[PDB]
Amino acid sequence: MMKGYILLEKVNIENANAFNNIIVGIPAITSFLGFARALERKLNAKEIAIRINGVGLEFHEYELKGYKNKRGQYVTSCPLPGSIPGQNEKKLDAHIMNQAYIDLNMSFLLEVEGPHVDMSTCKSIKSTMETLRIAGGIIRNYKKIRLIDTLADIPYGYFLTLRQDNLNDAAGDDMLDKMIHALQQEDTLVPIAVGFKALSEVGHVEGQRDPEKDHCFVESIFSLGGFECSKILEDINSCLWRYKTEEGLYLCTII
Amino acid sequence: QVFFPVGGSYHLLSILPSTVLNYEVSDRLYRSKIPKIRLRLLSSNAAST
RNA sequence: UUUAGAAGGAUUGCCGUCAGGAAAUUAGGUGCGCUUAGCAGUGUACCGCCGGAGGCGG
DNA sequence: GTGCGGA
DNA sequence: AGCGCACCTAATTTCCTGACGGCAATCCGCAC
Repeated sequence: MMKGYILLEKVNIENANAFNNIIVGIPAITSFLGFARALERKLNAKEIAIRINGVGLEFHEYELKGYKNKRGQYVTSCPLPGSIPGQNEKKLDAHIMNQAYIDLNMSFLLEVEGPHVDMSTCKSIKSTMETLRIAGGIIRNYKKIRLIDTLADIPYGYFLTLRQDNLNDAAGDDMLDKMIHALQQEDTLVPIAVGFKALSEVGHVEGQRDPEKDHCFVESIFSLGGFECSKILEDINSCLWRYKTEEGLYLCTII
Repeated sequence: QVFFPVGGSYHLLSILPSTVLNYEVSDRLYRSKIPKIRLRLLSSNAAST
């Protein structure tokens, strides 16, 4: 075919990152699209031409590593540090930095467009989803990889959508006051990270991961989001995240 | 350092965290009733470094 | 090609002694359940016969 | 291998 | 089948302990 939709159903991830400098919780959206782009790059070296241009994120259960106190607050845990490269590397006790970890069960909805979208493509995805990670976390098991046609085959769960209107339209002098007041009015919204902004100009520095590409120093940007059930969803395009790149801005938006 | 797709190719992005925003969020959440988590992981000698 | 890549929290323990819940009460008046109908797969699987398990007569 | 500097 | 009430109301008082104590260890890069 050409266009199509593939479901990755009930994926268990253990130990994914949950810290983005102001937020402890759901991982950033860039990692969830990075899983899809890594799946595309490994499928295109096995000579199965495909292109993923949209991801849907459905949440079925979660757990945060730690415990909940009597007062109702969350205290997080960390693994014991081992040996970290640097000056104090031959010592027996290392240092403790800032970290958080989460466990998730999720289902992914991928929009693929290639020369052939059949069940052999689903088998090729099944033989490739056992070498990748999701957000720095290992994949323990999955149920099935299948093709969907309509909005009645999608299992029960809750999707994550972008709500930027409820932020730009609230009361306050600055954006952080807008976020705090918008979270006090509606109590079903969460703050999320949605990409990066630029702090420098494109060039070549010294000390890069890949020394033959273009670099730019960046800072993360944050927004608002909320949850909507599968049975109350209108279209299958109002839950699909995509990459968008302006000049100086690296974003993920549903639009 | 991470890679980001820009138009058929990729760009390498190195992320620097914000200190001024962290101070600002922690003061404004101290007198609010929205959900919050306190992270207790750095020592005095680590913060000085 | 994912704020990428890495990680042993661990050993030990005496919560205890005492105690009066208690006095009073008005749940009450009404009420149309009601049309229709065939219980069984045959109602059981009986005498023998060859023949070292598998068969055949009435 | 030493001591340092602050919250 | 096709239904499954209308009205009102749910008391008052006097209190709710004195003592002691709540761990030791380890988590710092860097100039010189």
